[PDB]
Amino acid sequence: SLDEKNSVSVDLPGEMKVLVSKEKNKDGKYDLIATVDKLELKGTSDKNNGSGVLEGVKADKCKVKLTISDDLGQTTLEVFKEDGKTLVSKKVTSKDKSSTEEKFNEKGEVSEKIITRADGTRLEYTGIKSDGSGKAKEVLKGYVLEGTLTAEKTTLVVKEGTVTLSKNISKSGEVSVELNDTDSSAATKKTAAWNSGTSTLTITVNSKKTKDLVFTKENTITVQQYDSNGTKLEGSAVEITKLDEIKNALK
Amino acid sequence: EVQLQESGPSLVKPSQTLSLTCSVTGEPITSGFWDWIRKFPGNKLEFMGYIRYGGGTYYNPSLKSPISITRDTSKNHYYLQLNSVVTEDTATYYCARSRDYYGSSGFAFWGEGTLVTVSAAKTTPPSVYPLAPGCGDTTGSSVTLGCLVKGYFPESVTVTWNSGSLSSSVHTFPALLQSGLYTMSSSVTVPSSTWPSQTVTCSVAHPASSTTVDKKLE
Amino acid sequence: DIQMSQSSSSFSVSLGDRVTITCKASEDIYSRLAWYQQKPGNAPRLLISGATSLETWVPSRFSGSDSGKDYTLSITSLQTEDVATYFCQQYWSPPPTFGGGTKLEIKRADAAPTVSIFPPSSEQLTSGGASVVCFLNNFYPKDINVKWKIDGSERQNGVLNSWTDQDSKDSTYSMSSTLTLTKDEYERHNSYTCEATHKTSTSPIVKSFNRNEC
Repeated sequence: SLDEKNSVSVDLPGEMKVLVSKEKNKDGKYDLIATVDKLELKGTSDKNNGSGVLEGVKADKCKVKLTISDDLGQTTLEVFKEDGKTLVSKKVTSKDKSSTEEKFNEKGEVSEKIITRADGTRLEYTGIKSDGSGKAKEVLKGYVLEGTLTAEKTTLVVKEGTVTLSKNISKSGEVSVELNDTDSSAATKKTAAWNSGTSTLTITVNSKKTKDLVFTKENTITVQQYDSNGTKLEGSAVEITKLDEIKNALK
Repeated sequence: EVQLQESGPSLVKPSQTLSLTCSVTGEPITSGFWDWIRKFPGNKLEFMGYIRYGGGTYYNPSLKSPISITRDTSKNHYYLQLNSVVTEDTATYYCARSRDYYGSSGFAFWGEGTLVTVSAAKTTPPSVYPLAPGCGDTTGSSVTLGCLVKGYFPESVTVTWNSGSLSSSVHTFPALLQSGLYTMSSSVTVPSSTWPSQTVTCSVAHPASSTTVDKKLE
Repeated sequence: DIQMSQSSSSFSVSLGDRVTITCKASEDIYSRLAWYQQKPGNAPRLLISGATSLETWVPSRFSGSDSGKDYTLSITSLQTEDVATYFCQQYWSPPPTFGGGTKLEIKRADAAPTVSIFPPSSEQLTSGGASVVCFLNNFYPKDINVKWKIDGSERQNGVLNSWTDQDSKDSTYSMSSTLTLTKDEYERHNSYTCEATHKTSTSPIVKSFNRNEC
């Protein structure tokens, strides 16, 4: 690496660091060094903030490239095959802890994708086929929701008895929730209405509103019951912590 | 893109506490460095401090009086507080975001700034007097009129003109302190064919005393 | 605290001429220097980072240099839009410190002032005061003089003169001169005159009015 006397250490997204030389090199560019996964990457830049491109080659000949954004707000770490073009892996990390980590296949096509939100919640995609479809999972605090993915959107599903709950997330991040019950008895059959404006799903049974399921901006779900006659909410909303609790809300 | 806006009183008495707010839009203050910088009357700039990730802070150790910086991530507002201010704390306060998200860098995005005067002097509204030609000749092609705004204290008044002509030339003369009070003036030049004929009025606002006085010319 | 020094508080440059502004740090800052442009009524604007790296909004005429004894900001061809105050600032070691600022004025053709005299208003006289004003508009160069004469004799006391900032468009200056007396003293005389002395002439531009004309 570089000498403390000869360089400034700068922190970066994803717990990374880069050493920027104090002086410009013989070409009038600052030197850049960063060790990533035991491999030292090198680059130079006309600027001295730590932004630029660094590169290195693994023992297996794979080319590694790290791009540090101009304001140090993002890093892109790519590992290519020895041809330096076919992607093997790619991870973009933001200063806010969010990131997108993509695994590619033998032909350089993303086969898997992991999207980490700043709050730590994840959206994991695998078995990604050529037509944009694949398997999906949403990793939340306390529980995991599972579903599928298609070019249009991701759909996580939760079933309990004859009731199926589906949470849709489009590419734009738009969320919508819906519920369907195959129950025949009109006295026990669940029905629901979605209010996008408030991100809440109101369940009804036997002509009475029973519960409001709120899907928060903080990627949590809360439940609150309506009074005995089903007209107004009672008490306070309680946050879901376990998958079983969602199912209990669907019973 | 981020927008920063400082808010706070234009007058605070010595020994008292100065509190300012920076309302940020277009980006959450949860990432980056959010600073407070002040501009002294002699046109001198001074870094005061910043708040960053997780509410961590740093304060200029050379400051005459100690300060504190806090934030409300819910409101996306951060604040500045300085206790027991002295007359030397008189300045234009600016909030700004550092250029980069890590390391040491310059201040890239700034608010417009708020002038804060620290003085024991009483807030005094201005006396606005109309300046209309005094001579024995009728004007030629155009005419110059004005408005004297005299003896007010907390700085910053705003003179707005209203004339018939859709084209005019306005000059706002910088306020100057004499014997503890401010005096300033403003002038407007309009086509002679539009003044005595079409009304010209100056509107003077002095926020510090919640006053606004309109003076019609002639 | 590292002391940043800008030895020149202000310069006057000609349109299209080359300009160089100097900045010195009390100790080695290794080009971890920023430059700002500040125009009247606006917040400073980050112009250069790392001593030589321009920000994207900056026109190509601007540049910064490392290769000298100290630091400099240069403009190859000064445009009217460049009239502003420039500040250097170090961020090598805490706390960040700023230079004192170097103000730029643009030169232009000499222009004699348009002068106007104004008697005290009825509203002020009512309150017992008496202020006579003289506007000296759109002139250049900046240096100018106003002499107040009451019934032919000069008056030095009770004067407030305020110059405007250089006009962002025509680059001229204006000045307001107010002579305040008490209504009592004012009514003790008839002729009130202000003489404007400027480079554009040997004979002062003189304006006046007689207090008994109304």
